[PDB]
Amino acid sequence: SHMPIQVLPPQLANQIAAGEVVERPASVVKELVENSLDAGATRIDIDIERGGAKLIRIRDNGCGIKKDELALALARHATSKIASLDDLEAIISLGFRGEALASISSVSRLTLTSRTAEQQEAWQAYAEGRDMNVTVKPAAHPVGTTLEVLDLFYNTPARRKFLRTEKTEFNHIDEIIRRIALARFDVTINLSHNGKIVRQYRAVPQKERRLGAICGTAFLEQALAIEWQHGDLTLRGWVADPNHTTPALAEIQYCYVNGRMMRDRLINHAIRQACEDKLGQQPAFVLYLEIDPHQVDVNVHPAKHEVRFHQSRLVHDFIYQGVLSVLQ
Amino acid sequence: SHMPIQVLPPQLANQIAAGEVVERPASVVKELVENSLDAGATRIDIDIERGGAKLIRIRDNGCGIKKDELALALARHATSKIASLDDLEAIISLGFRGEALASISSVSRLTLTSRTAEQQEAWQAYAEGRDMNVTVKPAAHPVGTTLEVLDLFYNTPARRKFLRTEKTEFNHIDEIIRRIALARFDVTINLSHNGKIVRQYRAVPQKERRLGAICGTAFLEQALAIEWQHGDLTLRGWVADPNHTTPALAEIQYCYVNGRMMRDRLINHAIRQACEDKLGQQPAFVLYLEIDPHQVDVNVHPAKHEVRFHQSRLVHDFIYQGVLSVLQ
Ligand SMILES: Nc1ncnc2c1ncn2[C@@H]1O[C@H](COP(=O)(O)OP(=O)(O)NP(=O)(O)O)[C@@H](O)[C@H]1O
Ligand SMILES: Nc1ncnc2c1ncn2[C@@H]1O[C@H](COP(=O)(O)OP(=O)(O)NP(=O)(O)O)[C@@H](O)[C@H]1O
Ligand SMILES: [Mg+2]
Ligand SMILES: [Mg+2]
Ligand SMILES: [Rb+]
Ligand SMILES: [Rb+]
Repeated sequence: SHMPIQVLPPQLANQIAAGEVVERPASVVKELVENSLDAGATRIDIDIERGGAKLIRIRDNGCGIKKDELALALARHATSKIASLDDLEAIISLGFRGEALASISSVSRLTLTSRTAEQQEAWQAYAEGRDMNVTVKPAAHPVGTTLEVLDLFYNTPARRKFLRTEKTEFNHIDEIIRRIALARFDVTINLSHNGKIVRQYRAVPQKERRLGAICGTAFLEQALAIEWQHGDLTLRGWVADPNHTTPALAEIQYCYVNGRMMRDRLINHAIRQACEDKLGQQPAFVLYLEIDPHQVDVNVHPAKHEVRFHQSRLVHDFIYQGVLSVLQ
Repeated sequence: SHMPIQVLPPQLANQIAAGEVVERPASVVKELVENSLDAGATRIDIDIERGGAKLIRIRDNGCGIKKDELALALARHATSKIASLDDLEAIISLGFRGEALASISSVSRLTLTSRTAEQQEAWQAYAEGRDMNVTVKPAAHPVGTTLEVLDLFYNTPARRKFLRTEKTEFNHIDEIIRRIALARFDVTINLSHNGKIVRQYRAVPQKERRLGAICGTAFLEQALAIEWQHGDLTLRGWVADPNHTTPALAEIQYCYVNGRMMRDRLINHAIRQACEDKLGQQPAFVLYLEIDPHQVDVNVHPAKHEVRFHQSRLVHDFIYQGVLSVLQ
């Protein structure tokens, strides 16, 4: 009570938020690419420098942002994706908090360059200072958006110390893009590090090509396609033969909830109870769960790392049977 | 882009935040009690009804809130605990985001009644409506604060469905109070459910009494006191004989970082590598880690469930040796 209850300064409040949603450079790449995805992009170019500690650039060929909404694109709690509780409990987009760009801007030097098909001119914008004041100025750019995040954590020096080696940090970025590339086979994604191209995923409107290109040939050889459907619950993807799964292959344990990369304990357990009951070790897989958004809650973690299902036992059993069925 | 980028309505934005910090009634109890603790309370009375789905009342004998700051006590991003980045990287209080009361208010009917030693009159306040407008009116109350949360999730009906049985929900509350009672032996804490008193922890200025009263006699009998200190790192608490630890006793695996109930994987692993190397199963313990706030980061999860240590390997090894030493 010595200190008066007071509203935190805009930048500091955003930095507090940034600590919860932006752990490392990979986290920045994750949010910006998901933004690009929500914008209907079909091609995404990601340029990384020094593990992302120096620069993180993401360009997409999405619908872009309107000149008079760029500042809103950087303001707290501002979003174009949802506008009510009804929209929230029926999420149909990767973003919905309207916080990512604001959090990231407060902990780096972020620039937003964009143009819409209806605009003849392009514009760039950036927040700045204790009050996160926004500047919008002229620019040259194609229809679409380019995000530039430089000096990550430069104003929160203590967080930078948690940064691992550049190589390590890039590996986490590379892993994120992997997870995202598996989520959207229809999107072309190019990733470069230090001027050199590391990968270029080709869009698929046979996914076997990309699957192998992303997870390796080893997985593709052991991969068993899945097609499981009940009421409105659907399970797709691939599961490897437990008897022919190695520790290396076990590093591939990806699951998605309505196209959103998730890491659910309920899902993994269901999948294991199936490989255990059959084999009689750690399974390798790439599963996609499709469900009515009303039956799942994705507003549990600020980074969307978790989800909770309204009918927990029903969903678990659905995946169990689904996997178990394929193994036989 | 069909929908314009727009600032979310105050209540909805808070509800989005509430989904990340307030999972269940126990979560509400956690935040409010921590508030009471930060306020210097030495006695805290918690009245619960129907698992907390009906009512959650917390009264403390802390310093209270100033009349002209009650609305600020409910506004977003408003706090009296920190005011700069320097304060953030040196956290010395349980709260610091200035968000809890605002999140909780948007998902229930919350009332704040309080009075300071300098005030002759008491006042109560509550946020309300889409814009979370605040009302402050006269009231009768001792020096201290009373929080009343009724109808949890009444305006977010879908979240209420995730509510388990009243008995189950109260058990999670009971567990939280347990963890908190172990964190502050010097605080009297009374917990009641449906008019009936469930427990009453007595303040200690020999902690063995409370320890037994909280974790059971079984633990007290197997408990081995710890006193480990290095540079500024300190480890205190109790660890049970692995050879004499049962699954029931394994349910007691509590650890604290600067008095804050945490569940760190680094800490648990270090503790296990010690019981493994000695015994040659799951250990039972109550450990307290004291460290310079600059060496730890507690701004990782909106609920403060996690932390990251600047010198990870140093801390892990510190606890390993600490425990390992006691087992021998
Ligand atoms: N690459 C992009 N292309 C088009 N619009 C974008 C892009 N990045 C951001 N936006 C717009 O900026 C708004 C702000 O983005 P962001 O700050 O990430 O919040 P969000 O996507 O709404 N929700 P969240 O990520 O959950 O916090 C979005 O709602 C879009 O309307
Ligand atoms: N029981 C209480 N006694 C005295 N002051 C209180 C109490 N509960 C809340 N407050 C005051 O209200 C402010 C708001 O509380 P709260 O909304 O929980 O945010 P916080 O404690 O600052 N941070 P956080 O919990 O991390 O979001 C605090 O900073 C206190 O100054
Ligand atoms: Mg987003
Ligand atoms: Mg608090
Ligand atoms: Rb925004
Ligand atoms: Rb507040």
